[PDB]
Amino acid sequence: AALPSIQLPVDYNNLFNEITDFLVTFKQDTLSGPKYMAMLQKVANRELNSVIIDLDDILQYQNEKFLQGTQADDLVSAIQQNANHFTELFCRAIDNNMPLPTKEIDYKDDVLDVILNQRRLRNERMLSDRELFPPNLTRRYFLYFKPLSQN
Amino acid sequence: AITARKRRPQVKLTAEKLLSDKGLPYVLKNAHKRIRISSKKNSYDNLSNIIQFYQLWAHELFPKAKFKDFMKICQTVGKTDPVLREYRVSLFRDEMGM
Amino acid sequence: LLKKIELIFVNSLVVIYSELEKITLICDKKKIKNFPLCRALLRGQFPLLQKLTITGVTFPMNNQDIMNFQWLLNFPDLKELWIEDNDNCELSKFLQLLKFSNVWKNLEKLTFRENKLYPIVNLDEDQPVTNDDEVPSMLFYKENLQNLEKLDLMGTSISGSALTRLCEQEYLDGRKLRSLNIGNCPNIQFPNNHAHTARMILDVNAVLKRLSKLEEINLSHLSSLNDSTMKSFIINVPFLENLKRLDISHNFEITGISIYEFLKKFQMDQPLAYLNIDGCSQVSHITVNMIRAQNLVTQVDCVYERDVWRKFGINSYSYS
Repeated sequence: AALPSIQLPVDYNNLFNEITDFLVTFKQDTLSGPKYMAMLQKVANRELNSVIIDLDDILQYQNEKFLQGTQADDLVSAIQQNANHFTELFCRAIDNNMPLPTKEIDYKDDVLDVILNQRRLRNERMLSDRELFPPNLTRRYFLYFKPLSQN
Repeated sequence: AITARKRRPQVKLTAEKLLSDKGLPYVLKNAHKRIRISSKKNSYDNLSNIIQFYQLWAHELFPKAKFKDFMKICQTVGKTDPVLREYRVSLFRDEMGM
Repeated sequence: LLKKIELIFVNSLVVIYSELEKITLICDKKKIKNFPLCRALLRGQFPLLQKLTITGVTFPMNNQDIMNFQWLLNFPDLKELWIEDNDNCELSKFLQLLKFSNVWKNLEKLTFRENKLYPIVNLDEDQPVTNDDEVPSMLFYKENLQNLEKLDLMGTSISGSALTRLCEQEYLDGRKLRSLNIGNCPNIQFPNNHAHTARMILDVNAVLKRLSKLEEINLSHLSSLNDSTMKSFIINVPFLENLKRLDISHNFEITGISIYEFLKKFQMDQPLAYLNIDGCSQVSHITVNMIRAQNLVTQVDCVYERDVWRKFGINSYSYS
């Protein structure tokens, strides 16, 4: 079953780069590390699972970038338009950048650690010439977008 | 000049694979280390001490077959293959050469 | 003594070559996760080589010279070049090679077909100067592309403006060129459209005025060729009177209306020789039967159920 295709005014490579830039840079600087990377250290400690994104944070980041003279391609409009896909993009960015834990966890007590460690060992036995997993399996947190305030 | 048509492949225990490193050289590496036989144990357990290693090696070498069927395949390739004969006679020739 | 070689690498398991005149390298993209002749092609020279045909190979990322087509300089006098479904190639790098070297004295034919949608490529008419007190670099696009009889760019993400610039610069001669394929190119829009960035527009009037004596056109799979856009072709019939063979098949938008008014206007030129509208969902049965009955096309193909276009060996050398 062949399909036609069309060009559209978006690029998920560019927006993936924008999303990870926001994630590794932003903080709530009007209230004076990044908010999101610090929160992801809390995730890495297994102290938190509800990852909340504020659209107001995205808007403040866009305004900061536009104030610094570069267009942010209005990620707020994109997430308000095709939100479901940007859950995948945000989660991939987090999975690509989340820092390692600080608090001890007794890491072997999770079955997923043992089973993926065993798969890694088996893959190294193969790799001596004698993805490792789908990322949703390893992804412990839950990601949610929180709406814009009145403005 | 022609687009392909598929045909089902098949795999069977070739003597080359039986002579891979995980083949008989695995037996030579591991059998005398892993099988242990003693008057301290009954006959059933001693037979099991043999059979466990050969079964694990058989499955790790060629997991497809049942152990008895694997053994029949091994006996028959042993009956036939010349390179396998040269290897086996080379084992007892090495023991002669000691 | 080997003049023509054809390697067809269906499966994978694990110096001067003056004799060679034609090289075909067809590779199953699923299996051949490398580029078999890469070291030979980049190191050796094949001076007699008239035709090259490479499909399905994966250009290694680790060697930018391969990605920049630096090897391709090794083959002058290359009358025909076909290069298709080689996943990690790009038209973007290819047009840099066409920019910065007089790489060929003559190509009679070019057929470049990348598979995935790479970013928008535009004809890089930027002519830098080393300094204001020095000459610019001569852009070798014309003397490379001047000779082409057949240009095929199916699926290559080329922007409509890039193709107009090839015509306005007259890098493509227009008289020597006699057949053109730009099917499946998403970055082609037509002047009747309202929702685009302007550099994706293909000014068909400018282009058809440039290359008017061409015999064959292929716009197959070009979803952008809606009925409204076909009105441009209707008003431009006087600038394409050499056209005999037209392929617009596997278009899921083009209604039989545009076919009929195009052919009625074409008939003001003595029917069209050949038309392909296989796989098109909107070409009404009564309309095509009226086309036959009125004999507006000498032959018109309407196999609605034919899902695919890439007849192997005939339309494509990408394997199976």
